[PDB]
Amino acid sequence: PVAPPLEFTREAERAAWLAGALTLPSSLGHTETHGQERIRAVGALEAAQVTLRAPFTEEQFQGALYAIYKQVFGNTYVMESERPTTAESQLKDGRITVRGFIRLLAKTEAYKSRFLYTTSQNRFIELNHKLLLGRAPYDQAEIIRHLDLWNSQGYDAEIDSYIESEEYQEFFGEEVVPFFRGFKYQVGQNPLGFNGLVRLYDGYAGSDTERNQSGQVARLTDRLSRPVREQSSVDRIERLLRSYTS
Amino acid sequence: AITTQGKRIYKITVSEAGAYATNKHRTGYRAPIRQSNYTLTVPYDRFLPEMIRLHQSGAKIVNVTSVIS
Amino acid sequence: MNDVFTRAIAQADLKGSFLLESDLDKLASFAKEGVKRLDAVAALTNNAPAIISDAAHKLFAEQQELIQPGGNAYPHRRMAACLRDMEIILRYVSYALLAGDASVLDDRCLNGLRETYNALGTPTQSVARAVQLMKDAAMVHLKSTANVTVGDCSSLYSEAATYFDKAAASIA
Amino acid sequence: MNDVFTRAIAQADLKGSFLLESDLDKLASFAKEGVKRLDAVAALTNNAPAIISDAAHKLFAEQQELIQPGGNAYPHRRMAACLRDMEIILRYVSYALLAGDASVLDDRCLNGLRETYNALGTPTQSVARAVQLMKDAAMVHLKSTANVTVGDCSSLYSEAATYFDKAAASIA
Amino acid sequence: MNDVFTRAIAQADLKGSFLLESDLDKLASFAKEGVKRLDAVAALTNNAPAIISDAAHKLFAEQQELIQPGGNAYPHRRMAACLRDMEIILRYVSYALLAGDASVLDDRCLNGLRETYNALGTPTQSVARAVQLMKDAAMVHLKSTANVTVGDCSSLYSEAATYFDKAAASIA
Amino acid sequence: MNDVFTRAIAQADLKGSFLLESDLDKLASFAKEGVKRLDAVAALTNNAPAIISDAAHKLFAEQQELIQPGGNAYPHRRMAACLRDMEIILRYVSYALLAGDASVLDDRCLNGLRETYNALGTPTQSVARAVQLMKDAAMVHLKSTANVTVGDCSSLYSEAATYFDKAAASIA
Amino acid sequence: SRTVITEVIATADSQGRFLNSTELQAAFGRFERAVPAIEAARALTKNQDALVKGAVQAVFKKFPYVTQPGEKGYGDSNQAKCARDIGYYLRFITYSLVASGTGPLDDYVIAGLREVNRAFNLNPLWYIEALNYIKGETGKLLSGQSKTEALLYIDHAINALS
Amino acid sequence: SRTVITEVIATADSQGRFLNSTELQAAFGRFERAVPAIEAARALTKNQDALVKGAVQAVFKKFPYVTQPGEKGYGDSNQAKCARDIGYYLRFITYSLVASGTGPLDDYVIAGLREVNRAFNLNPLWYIEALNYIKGETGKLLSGQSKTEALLYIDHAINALS
Amino acid sequence: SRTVITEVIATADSQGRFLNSTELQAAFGRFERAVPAIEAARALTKNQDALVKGAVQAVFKKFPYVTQPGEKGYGDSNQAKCARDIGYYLRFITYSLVASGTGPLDDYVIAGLREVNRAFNLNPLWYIEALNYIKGETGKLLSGQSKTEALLYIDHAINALS
Ligand SMILES: CCC1=C(C)/C(=C/C2=NC(=C\c3[nH]c(/C=C4\NC(=O)[C@H](C)[C@H]4CC)c(C)c3CCC(=O)O)/C(CCC(=O)O)=C2C)NC1=O
Ligand SMILES: CCC1=C(C)/C(=C/C2=NC(=C\c3[nH]c(/C=C4\NC(=O)[C@H](C)[C@H]4CC)c(C)c3CCC(=O)O)/C(CCC(=O)O)=C2C)NC1=O
Ligand SMILES: CCC1=C(C)/C(=C/C2=NC(=C\c3[nH]c(/C=C4\NC(=O)[C@H](C)[C@H]4CC)c(C)c3CCC(=O)O)/C(CCC(=O)O)=C2C)NC1=O
Ligand SMILES: CCC1=C(C)/C(=C/C2=NC(=C\c3[nH]c(/C=C4\NC(=O)[C@H](C)[C@H]4CC)c(C)c3CCC(=O)O)/C(CCC(=O)O)=C2C)NC1=O
Ligand SMILES: CCC1=C(C)/C(=C/C2=NC(=C\c3[nH]c(/C=C4\NC(=O)[C@H](C)[C@H]4CC)c(C)c3CCC(=O)O)/C(CCC(=O)O)=C2C)NC1=O
Ligand SMILES: CCC1=C(C)/C(=C/C2=NC(=C\c3[nH]c(/C=C4\NC(=O)[C@H](C)[C@H]4CC)c(C)c3CCC(=O)O)/C(CCC(=O)O)=C2C)NC1=O
Ligand SMILES: CCC1=C(C)/C(=C/C2=NC(=C\c3[nH]c(/C=C4\NC(=O)[C@H](C)[C@H]4CC)c(C)c3CCC(=O)O)/C(CCC(=O)O)=C2C)NC1=O
Ligand SMILES: CCC1=C(C)/C(=C/C2=NC(=C\c3[nH]c(/C=C4\NC(=O)[C@H](C)[C@H]4CC)c(C)c3CCC(=O)O)/C(CCC(=O)O)=C2C)NC1=O
Ligand SMILES: CCC1=C(C)/C(=C/C2=NC(=C\c3[nH]c(/C=C4\NC(=O)[C@H](C)[C@H]4CC)c(C)c3CCC(=O)O)/C(CCC(=O)O)=C2C)NC1=O
Ligand SMILES: CCC1=C(C)/C(=C/C2=NC(=C\c3[nH]c(/C=C4\NC(=O)[C@H](C)[C@H]4CC)c(C)c3CCC(=O)O)/C(CCC(=O)O)=C2C)NC1=O
Ligand SMILES: CCC1=C(C)/C(=C/C2=NC(=C\c3[nH]c(/C=C4\NC(=O)[C@H](C)[C@H]4CC)c(C)c3CCC(=O)O)/C(CCC(=O)O)=C2C)NC1=O
Repeated sequence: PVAPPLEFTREAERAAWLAGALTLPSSLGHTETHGQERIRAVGALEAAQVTLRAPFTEEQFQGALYAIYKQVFGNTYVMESERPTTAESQLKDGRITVRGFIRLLAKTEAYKSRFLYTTSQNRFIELNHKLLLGRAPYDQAEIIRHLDLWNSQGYDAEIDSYIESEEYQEFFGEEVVPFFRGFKYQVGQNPLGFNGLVRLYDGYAGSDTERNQSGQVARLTDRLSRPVREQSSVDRIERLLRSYTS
Repeated sequence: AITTQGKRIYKITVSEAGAYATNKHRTGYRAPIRQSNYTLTVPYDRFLPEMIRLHQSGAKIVNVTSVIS
Repeated sequence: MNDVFTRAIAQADLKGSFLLESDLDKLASFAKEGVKRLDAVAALTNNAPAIISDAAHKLFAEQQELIQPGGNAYPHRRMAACLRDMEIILRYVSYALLAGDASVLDDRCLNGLRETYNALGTPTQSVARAVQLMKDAAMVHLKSTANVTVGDCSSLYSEAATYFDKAAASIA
Repeated sequence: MNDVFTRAIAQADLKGSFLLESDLDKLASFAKEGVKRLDAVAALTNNAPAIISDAAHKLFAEQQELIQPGGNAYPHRRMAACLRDMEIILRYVSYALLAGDASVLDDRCLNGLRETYNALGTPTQSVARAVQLMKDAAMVHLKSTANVTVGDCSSLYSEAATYFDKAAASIA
Repeated sequence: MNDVFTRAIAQADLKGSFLLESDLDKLASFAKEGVKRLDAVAALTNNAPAIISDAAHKLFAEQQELIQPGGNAYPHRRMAACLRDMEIILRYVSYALLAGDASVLDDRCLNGLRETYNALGTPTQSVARAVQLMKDAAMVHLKSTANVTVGDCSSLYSEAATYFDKAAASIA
Repeated sequence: MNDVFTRAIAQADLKGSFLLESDLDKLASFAKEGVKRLDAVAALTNNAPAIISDAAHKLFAEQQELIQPGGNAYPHRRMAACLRDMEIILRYVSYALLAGDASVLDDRCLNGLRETYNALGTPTQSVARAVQLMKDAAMVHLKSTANVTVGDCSSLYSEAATYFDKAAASIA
Repeated sequence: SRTVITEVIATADSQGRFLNSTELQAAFGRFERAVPAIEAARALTKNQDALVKGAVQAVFKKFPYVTQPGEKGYGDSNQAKCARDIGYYLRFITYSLVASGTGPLDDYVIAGLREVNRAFNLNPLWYIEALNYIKGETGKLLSGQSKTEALLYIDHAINALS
Repeated sequence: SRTVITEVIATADSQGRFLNSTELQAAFGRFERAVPAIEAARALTKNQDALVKGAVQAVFKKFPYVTQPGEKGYGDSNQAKCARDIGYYLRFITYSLVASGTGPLDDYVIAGLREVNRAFNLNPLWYIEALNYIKGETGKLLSGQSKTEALLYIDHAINALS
Repeated sequence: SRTVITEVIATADSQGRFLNSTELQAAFGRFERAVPAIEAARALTKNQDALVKGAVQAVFKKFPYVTQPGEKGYGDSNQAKCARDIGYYLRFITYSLVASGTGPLDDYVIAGLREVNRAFNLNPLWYIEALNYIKGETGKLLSGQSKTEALLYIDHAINALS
């Protein structure tokens, strides 16, 4: 008669005894309870959403501005000789949303100066994705689409393709400051999206700075390039062989 | 936007009545909720894309005003 | 991505040729066994939670090490990650099944995964074993004969085994 | 980003154990000394502009080459960047002083700092020198007996000194 | 988004003078009863889902036309949204209780809910009945003398009743 | 009979594969830290009379109805058998501690003990209580710092506790 | 993990600023309440075994049908896993007492809770009943302030499951 | 003008969540500090006029050129405006003391302060020296927690000025 | 399996006694002898396929007739499954290295070897000299201390085959 009555003291006792070996410390997890430390994105992920409810008060308007100028421009410093004061004033009463304000900051000459003029179009596309969306581009189709769109319709339309896209509407919307989100698994990505956001985001202290001896070269177009356009390598091989041996 | 067609922006009031509420329920609530009725400003050039976007989402407009001319 | 029809079109075009009659023969075959392929894909779709939970039970049966404190799948925020990885790989295997080529599986899922797991510190052998266990727990739901016409389908089981094997070998 | 409490919690959970009564005593002593810790953090916070200006003056006195042409800190933009960097570093050392642990530094302050400087060409020894000057200027303000009661805070002075040394070592 | 202290300071600025003696006395009295207010806030925040479930059960009990096909809360999602509003308004009432000023509820949502519910076709008198049910359940939970030091909290009871009553009258 | 090495080997062989790098790391760490294990096994071996005597004293000072006439430890033959069983269980715990695996315990002391104790009428609850008392007396002895170098052996304390709990839960 | 200190630092760094007066108010309030909270964690740590055993018993008594064969709670293994889960929950309650915040809870157990309890078919109500028993025993074990804050963390966990 | 309480409300409603133990704990500490804060505010309201006059004399003795014509200070209306501005600063410091948060001070002075100082050519060091005088003299009027918290608020005002 | 630890325990077990000094002496010798053995196992495992290919081709070079048609080595299956057998021997040598005892060899290979070699006509010499090739190859694959261990186990396998 193991335990006829409703009391289970023997079953609970034996469960509590056998649970000792089920909660033994594992091999090691010191560098494993935080894998974000390996991704070096602890600060990016622990940074909460910065919304602006329209009846908001004076304080944290400066907070939202700090978040925006840290996100859109990167950790690059932006001297208040560059802050568009009319745009901030318009955003203050809600004449524009945070989405319209970020549209403006994208279309200012400081953003262009830091990202467009000194870099090729590839690095510009990657930076637009990483700053106004939070994710690395997934495939060369995005790069081709954005490059041709810019070439044919101007920087204005190229940026509007980001700001009024449905991804921006869903993930952030009108009133949420963009944040880096590729560190988590975002629905319908490649494993290259996460790798790309890791590659672009080298550190919390670091930034994507024009004033650098690299010349602000493209970090990722080599990474992003191969997978879509190397299935034809196996044949281009012998085509090159017949070209050489000729 | 530099030319004449660039100016003459428009002011649009947007209602997110049950037609968009059902779509937002099915797709999910991932941005903070907001009151259904609100007004939005839109330039002439961006009018068609944003209007297609808002109707495709499911929200319905009450009326549109012309800010300039 | 490339299913088998667009794949065959690709090898036809890169050599500057039309589609040879033999190619049309194989691909029309693929079309006619398409309904069997649809049945297999539906079997993978509908039994997905069962396959995932069975693979999870087995996997944490052999390696309790993962679920102990300090193990990868411990903190109960990484268990959901484990289960979601299983869901993703099963979903991409069913995608490659319906398409007919591992192009979907090798493009949208596998190219950057082993180094992703190296970056996170996740063991990749455990993910490979999870995919193998998923292959096991998914053949039996795939071979189920209930509520569907009966016929020989050893090609589809061979093919699905190849896709699971390819995903496991990619991650491992 | 872990304070001292969460650090003890994490190295407890690695052992899959409850916090020992020794760790409870340690964290209770920390919570008791938190008044001293808060006063030190406040002394650093209020005197942030004084400390940053004083360190800048000493740095540009002992090292001039930054401000003549070709130097690192020439235009108004680069002087602003230098002052901003020093302010951020002092801010993060105040953060670490409150937390009681250097987690915030390695997580955010120094996460990609040295790489940034070696990229932009900033002399890293100069940044370490500026941090040392902030150390010297900040101990003076921390030891300000005025407006607070008297007690031994030498442990806190040593802790803040170690935080400044850690930032200097990481940057250099 | 202002509490009792901020309202007092607002009137102080509108008259432009300093804060007088009687005003500061009422503010000190309020601060004396701060822990009483915290206990009521804790009761609300702890028992929130229980209060929502009880109010929903009751309201769906006495009135059934919602649950019938064609009813307002008929489809599964629409009544999910009804419970969402349940929780939202109860949370905002807890907020207004902690602050001391109902205006944070008022300006934020009470103005707009009238129009949005008239647009949706939701009948708001039912919303008022729901708020009354919530005030009944929350008053029951706040009556709980168990597990806390005892005292006269009639002011909190009356003030929470006023919050719920005015929210109902506003939505109705 | 088994130990940690042979257990890993058997798992790998049943699977059919060489020992992976991670498992080799685990066994290398085990062998590296096995000197502490030798000290623990010596602490059990050398003090065993003290453990048995203290456990017997406590068991018979709390459960009198064993030593009473008609109690199931009344005469010297039954008391001697009690002490002999206590010593044997402690012996197999020290064995399994040296081996690092509880297979010798489960195969020589525990595979037919509950049935034997039931067939003899001995209250297996009291036997498990005796085992837990021996565990307490032993933990007083494994934490001794005399005659050994200082260090941390929380892992060995947990392991020995789980061996005693295995004996208790497989007798009770 | 979030605490009072960490939340303060996070809000401060989200505005690139220093710790103002309000941040230090919150931080010292935490340093002042960290005496009762550590007392509660010490009490709940002296008594892990009693609370785990009692919680497993209470779960079984309110859910007897899981102990019977053919379902979830049968076996030495699955009841050992029960006692282990209750040890986990109690351990993280003691953590959140020490860290004076719901950081450890929200990080470990409350994050990825519904998905894991859905894919393994575990039930919220089992753990809710175990935690109601732990709340009961905490009432008799802790008196005064420590009791109150321990109950805040315990019913935070309960509402997380519910 | 949000104190600790209202910023708690704002951050809790930001996540669409109720109030857990951390922010209730912070609000608890703030409530318990509302007593010495009210006492310090009463003490400063007792001594408003003496401080306005002491501040104007202190800023004049520190800045002698301001007294001389050709500068802003010369003119009876100008020292009247000086005294009025110092009264504004003292009133807002007392308001922040009562509210236990930098809300009133920050929003009513620091918001757009630098632009005002530039557009009216007011040197900030005048107000900085006045506030240092207020600090030094409150060093004796107040004691204990009231003294240190009032001095912290004054330091916040100065740091925002410089 | 028969190792140092297991043999110690079985000897102290059959005699009905605790583990005295000599037994812990042998255990310590095993524990510190482990590291060279573990390294040898890592090296043999890393260089597994090359070693198997080498041993197979050594079998064929020394026993040239075996691959001629009509007998054992003829045909693809017998070569692939020669590779399988050499892989088995290598795997169990590494198992015996890790366990620092001849347990795995004497259990999974040596016990029952002559009967199954007799019943299948497998000449032992094939395996003896394949193990001789591996014995040689460890000379330039390993070196130092672990070479003696690896040679010792290759050697025991060769002796058991002969
Ligand atoms: C805005 C400044 C800028 C430009 C214009 C630029 C060129 C450029 N050419 C590209 C591809 C290409 N480039 C070429 C052109 C070359 N290939 C053939 O050998 C031609 C004979 C030869 C032309 C002289 C072709 C055909 C592709 C398409 C390859 C593919 O789609 O896989 C790509 C990658 C994706 C794309 O845009 O299609 C870039 C970025 N890079 C820049 O940073
Ligand atoms: C679309 C294709 C795609 C895949 C497949 C993919 C996998 C993937 N799994 C991840 C996390 C994870 N994955 C696992 C699962 C592993 N842990 C255990 O060993 C299990 C045996 C094993 C599961 C099979 C765990 C534990 C994490 C959490 C790692 C961490 O947070 O530190 C992450 C990091 C993002 C996150 O934190 O959620 C990625 C990118 N990503 C993709 O874009
Ligand atoms: C909406 C999606 C969809 C599905 C799911 C579908 C199933 C489907 N399977 C069919 C026949 C079949 N179904 C199967 C599949 C089963 N037989 C094998 O033994 C396995 C148990 C298993 C496949 C692994 C087979 C082999 C046939 C015979 C087709 C042939 O003769 O080539 C048919 C034709 C006659 C009929 O049963 O109605 C349909 C419509 N059709 C659809 O439009
Ligand atoms: C773009 C080139 C450039 C500029 C313009 C610049 C401004 C500048 N002027 C400085 C010093 C100074 N400049 C002055 C000028 C004043 N002295 C008297 O009072 C006059 C009323 C007045 C002169 C019209 C003073 C007093 C300092 C010393 C500041 C100090 O050490 O506190 C300094 C600090 C140390 C230094 O760099 O020499 C800077 C950064 N820095 C640059 O790299
Ligand atoms: C996590 C917080 C954080 C840190 C720590 C940080 C450091 C930092 N300092 C930078 C620039 C700079 N920083 C300095 C500072 C140097 N000047 C003298 O040498 C001094 C010795 C020394 C200051 C101690 C200078 C001169 C630059 C500009 C260099 C250049 O652009 O060429 C930049 C490049 C951003 C830009 O384009 O302006 C970063 C990322 N940034 C951050 O967001
Ligand atoms: C506005 C927010 C706020 C803060 C930050 C604050 C800090 C603070 N400082 C205190 C006194 C104190 N302050 C200090 C620190 C000083 N000892 C000297 O050697 C150093 C110059 C200096 C630190 C580097 C010490 C040692 C005490 C005595 C309290 C104790 O010993 O526990 C006290 C306790 C009152 C007392 O015992 O007299 C508090 C709460 N109070 C507040 O209301
Ligand atoms: C400021 C915070 C806030 C509130 C309070 C709010 C109320 C609100 N509830 C809604 C949905 C709803 N609300 C209800 C509730 C009704 N069902 C019955 O039980 C009652 C008569 C009554 C509640 C007691 C229902 C049925 C819906 C679904 C309507 C639909 O989707 O068509 C909607 C439509 C759009 C949406 O859900 O986002 C609003 C605006 N919205 C907000 O952003
Ligand atoms: C973090 C959240 C928090 C909690 C949970 C909390 C409990 C709490 N309640 C207290 C006293 C008290 N608590 C209450 C409230 C209760 N008494 C009755 O009236 C009602 C059933 C109920 C409120 C409706 C009362 C009346 C006192 C006595 C203090 C006074 O006289 O004002 C105290 C002061 C010290 C003590 O008496 O032990 C604390 C700390 N404080 C907090 O900051
Ligand atoms: C003949 C049988 C035999 C015995 C008896 C033996 C004991 C022994 N214990 C040692 C160290 C040690 N001994 C202990 C164990 C103690 N420290 C812990 O705090 C506890 C107080 C206690 C165990 C619970 C520890 C932790 C070490 C150092 C660990 C290491 O060697 O790396 C050492 C190596 C010397 C050193 O590194 O300091 C030996 C030889 N070895 C043997 O071959
Ligand atoms: C970080 C904190 C943490 C939590 C909260 C946690 C819950 C948890 N308990 C588990 C085991 C389990 N838990 C139960 C249910 C329990 N056993 C029964 O006796 C009771 C009725 C009931 C408790 C009241 C069962 C039956 C299993 C193993 C089999 C299964 O359900 O899949 C598992 C799956 C691990 C495995 O596959 O072995 C999880 C994730 N795990 C964690 O690491
Ligand atoms: C536990 C480890 C283990 C070993 C060692 C082992 C040896 C082994 N080898 C076998 C067959 C065989 N083994 C060989 C080996 C030859 N092939 C080449 O020609 C070489 C000359 C030579 C190898 C050096 C051959 C030819 C056969 C097939 C002979 C037959 O079928 O009768 C068989 C009969 C079962 C079978 O493979 O079908 C066994 C049991 N089996 C085991 O389970």
